[PDB]
Amino acid sequence: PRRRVAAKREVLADPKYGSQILAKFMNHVMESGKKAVAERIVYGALDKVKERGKADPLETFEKALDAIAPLVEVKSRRVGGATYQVPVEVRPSRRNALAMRWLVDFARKRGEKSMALRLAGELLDAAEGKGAAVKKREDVHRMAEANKAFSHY
Amino acid sequence: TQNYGTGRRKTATARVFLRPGTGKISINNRGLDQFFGRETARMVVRQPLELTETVEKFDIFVTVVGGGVSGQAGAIRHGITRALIEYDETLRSSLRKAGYVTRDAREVERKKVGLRKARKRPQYSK
Amino acid sequence: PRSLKKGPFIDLHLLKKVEVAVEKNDRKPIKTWSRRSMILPHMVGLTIAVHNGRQHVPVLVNEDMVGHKLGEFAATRTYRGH
Amino acid sequence: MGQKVHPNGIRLGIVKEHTSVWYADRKNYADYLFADLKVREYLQDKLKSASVSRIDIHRPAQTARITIHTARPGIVIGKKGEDVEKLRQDLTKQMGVPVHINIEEIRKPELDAMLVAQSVAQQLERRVMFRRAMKRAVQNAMRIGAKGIKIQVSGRLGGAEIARTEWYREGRVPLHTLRADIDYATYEAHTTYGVIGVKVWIFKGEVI
Amino acid sequence: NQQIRIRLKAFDHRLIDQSTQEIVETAKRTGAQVRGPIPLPTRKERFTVLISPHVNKDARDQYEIRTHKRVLDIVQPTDKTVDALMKLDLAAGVEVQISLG
Amino acid sequence: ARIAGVNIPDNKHTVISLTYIYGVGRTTAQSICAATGVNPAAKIKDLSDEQIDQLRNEVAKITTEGDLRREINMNIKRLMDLGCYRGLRHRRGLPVRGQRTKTNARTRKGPRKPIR
Amino acid sequence: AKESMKNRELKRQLTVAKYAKKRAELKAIIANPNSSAEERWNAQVALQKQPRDASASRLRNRCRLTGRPHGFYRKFGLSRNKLREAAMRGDVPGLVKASW
RNA sequence: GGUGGGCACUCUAAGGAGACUGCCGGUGACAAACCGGAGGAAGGUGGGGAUGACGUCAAGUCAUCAUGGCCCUUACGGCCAGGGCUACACACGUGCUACAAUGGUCGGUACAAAGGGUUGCCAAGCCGCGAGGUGGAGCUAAUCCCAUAAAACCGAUCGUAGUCCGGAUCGCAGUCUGCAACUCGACUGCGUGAAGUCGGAAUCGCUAGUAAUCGUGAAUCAGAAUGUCACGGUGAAUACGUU
Repeated sequence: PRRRVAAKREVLADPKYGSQILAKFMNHVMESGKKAVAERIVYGALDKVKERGKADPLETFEKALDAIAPLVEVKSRRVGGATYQVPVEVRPSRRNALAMRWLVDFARKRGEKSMALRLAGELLDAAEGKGAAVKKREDVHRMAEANKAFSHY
Repeated sequence: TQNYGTGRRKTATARVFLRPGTGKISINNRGLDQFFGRETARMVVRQPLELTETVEKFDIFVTVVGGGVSGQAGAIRHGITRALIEYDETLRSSLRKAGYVTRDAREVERKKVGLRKARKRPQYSK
Repeated sequence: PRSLKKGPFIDLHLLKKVEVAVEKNDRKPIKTWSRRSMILPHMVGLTIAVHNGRQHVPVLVNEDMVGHKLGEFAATRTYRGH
Repeated sequence: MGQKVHPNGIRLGIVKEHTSVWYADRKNYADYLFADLKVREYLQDKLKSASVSRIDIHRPAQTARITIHTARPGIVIGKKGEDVEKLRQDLTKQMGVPVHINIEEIRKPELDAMLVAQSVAQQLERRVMFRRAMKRAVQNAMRIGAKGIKIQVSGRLGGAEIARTEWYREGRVPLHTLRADIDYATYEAHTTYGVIGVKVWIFKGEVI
Repeated sequence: NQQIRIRLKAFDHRLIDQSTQEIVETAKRTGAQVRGPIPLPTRKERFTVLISPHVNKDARDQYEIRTHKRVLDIVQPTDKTVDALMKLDLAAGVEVQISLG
Repeated sequence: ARIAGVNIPDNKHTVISLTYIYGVGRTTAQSICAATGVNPAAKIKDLSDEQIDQLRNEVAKITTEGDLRREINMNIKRLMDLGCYRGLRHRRGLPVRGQRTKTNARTRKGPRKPIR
Repeated sequence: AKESMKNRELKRQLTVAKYAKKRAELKAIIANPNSSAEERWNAQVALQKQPRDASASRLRNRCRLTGRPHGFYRKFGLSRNKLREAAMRGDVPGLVKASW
């Protein structure tokens, strides 16, 4: 058991778009602390999104994450000597973070040339709601709505 | 005349001089665009003069030594922040609310005996 | 390996033994512990018994094997298999 | 057993000063240190009869001053300073560099850890009960003015087969406060049934 | 002679500090002024030693020796000041270096 | 296209394609291309025939392909009939240059056998 | 301890110093490019009648009291165990354990 | 900063000041204290370290050392040459390098800390593709050398292939140390190019300058680190919560 309040880390806004929402997306796509390398990916990705349709690469990011962020999720829970996967709502602080999770993870496993156009490829592919990250969202939503029997916390 | 400030982030120290001028910068006799190839730190030097409206008010002379890429960026960033607090007195509250007067005390930890690095202890088998 | 500027290294007691042997043509085995001496071009035809830790293994000198070490032709460890 | 670091070492820069106070750079550093520990071994080797506790060795430029603390200076010094001249002759040839011998009188032998360890170990060599040796030692320090003393002895006590560790402590023995001055010393007693180790802590007060 | 320089090294900073001040005190009152005691960076040599006689690699003690250095330059050394300083009889644990006269 | 009897890749740079030849490394391909004048960074399709022949000449003066494999096998053979230590390791397939041979040693022996 | 190794090491120590200045200058001829063949051969011959104890590579640098050959430090010339007991007592000057 | 020059600044190393729930609001037996705020570089023992209570495992160390008893006295003591401690049908533990384009290669171009150096550090210059050789400045060192930080950034190329990924392995020819690189060193160049395309059950480390990644120095040391110790660069995720 713990008594700690953990820690409240703050993220500074991105320098090219003035949106802290991209800052945690940058914070998510990180590998080995290479800040400069990864930010070259998103801006190149956002240029690809902007160059292919749309009007602003920042607003389709907003459109992308809601289609990825689930509204409910189960967790392993033991009450009566057995595991009951009680579906629980996802808090606003976690839904966007896990939205940033599933965009990079499934785009990393795509077959496109480089991540620069691979996260970009998923960005519009997820904004319209027909991508694998969108697919992963609904099966989690499929995991719930079937275990609805267990609703005690 | 000139206004001086000293800033340190990890191991670097910056000496900034806020003499009156138009808008120019000078870090180790080189400009902001040429010294620092990453545009993120280019805000880091200039966020302090954007929150307080002084973007075009001085030709700031800066020298730095030690640290690294971001380490110098924070050290120079802490550099000007004290200088406006030296240049005037009403910007202390505005800069403090943004967390700029505070010196970042975070540094690299001491490597540990029996430890590969900070807190990672070697893999063990039962 | 050994530097060329330093020249190749052979023990002089062996060098005495080889020089005596060639001028004598004894053809008898040369019993030595100096496995580290380089192989001269000019004991071809002589046989040398090189120590391997317990015994002196007789080795016959050819031209293809000139330039090696005397210990390369005297195995010091016995496996025989598992 | 490895819980406690040496009480004097933990305070070697706070309240305790090094026995050897000198400077050397690389190789004279190696030779000088070997000279100190050997003659320190030698100094205790000759005057075990004398009550020798601390051997300070001060080395100014190309000269060495040996400072010996004794609780009975009448033995190290001879007839009108005759014996002491004899000792200064075999250090000044063992060390090389000339040696000047300074002798000080230890006012309270019972307040010094070395002699208390010396007294207990020497008594234990005479097969006196280990219990009585320690009780006498601790009250002697307590009555004279010590504010805390702990004495520990281990190893085949009383001729027993199984060794044990029995310790008596009176007053306050912090051993954790760096500012507090602690006097600590160890002696190994070589009885007929093995080696008997003696540990003595003497607390003299807070250093403010 | 001309800008006498001395070099002071000690394992204890307190020993070197008192040594500098007495050199300053013997420098003043004799018609000469001191540039000041220049703090030279401290050199410490580190040694990692294992404290167990057998095995137990993780049990170690970290040791240090502190090398403190000062420059303490002397300007306009008077003739009655130059011969009042080399005959100093002090600094058992400190070594005094005489340079530039 | 065909150099020293081996078809090098056609859709790759000259300095990289030449490496396919048994006996030509990155430096040798760089050395060959510098001695002939053919630029490293052009694909094989857009080099003229006379420059293919010129590149063919440079490789031929270098021991390559079969003769290099021919050359290597005596050097191994000359050892194992010699009976020395290095030859003996060559006839059993163990560390030749004094490798550990205790734990891994599996570039040589191939795979691990079940029965211990 | 094992004083016989202590006797061996001191015997080696006396031999290296005895042939130090001969072995050094003979090695100089070998390493000097100006000294050509038929005289470098004389030089490389001159090393090998030396007792073979004159090589500085044959020293183990044991402890000064106990002669332990593993836990040695050249700065103090002492074994690691004798290091800590000497450092603990304040015998070695200025060594105070570290914290930072 | 190289020359005068200055004692401003960094920095250096000695004293101090500063953080003490000190003040305010709320809660709390009015008490301890808790929850926030102001100020402040630092706010709640600010961070890290040293520090390991009485005791437990007849835990380990007779091979650091000392030590009771026992054991040998032409040997269970000593010297020397060679060999072995490095073998190798396998298994286990701990690390390094990889499976790649958040990358390889080429070129340009920056930003550290720390340590070592007179039985030593081996500068400039010259020679060699290279490891290295010659050369000998300066330095008992904030002075000179080790000493070029690397990731990062900017352009070109490679275009998803067992490949311009990988560099284990073998062959040739060398450099350095050392009396002597066979057994049994490191490094270099030219060749070759293995398994490996993300890894089962199971299992481990990590809460902030942390994990992850990238270099650097030291000890031991004639020569011999992927191990140990130490330093800095870029730099996170997550903690709903105690079943």
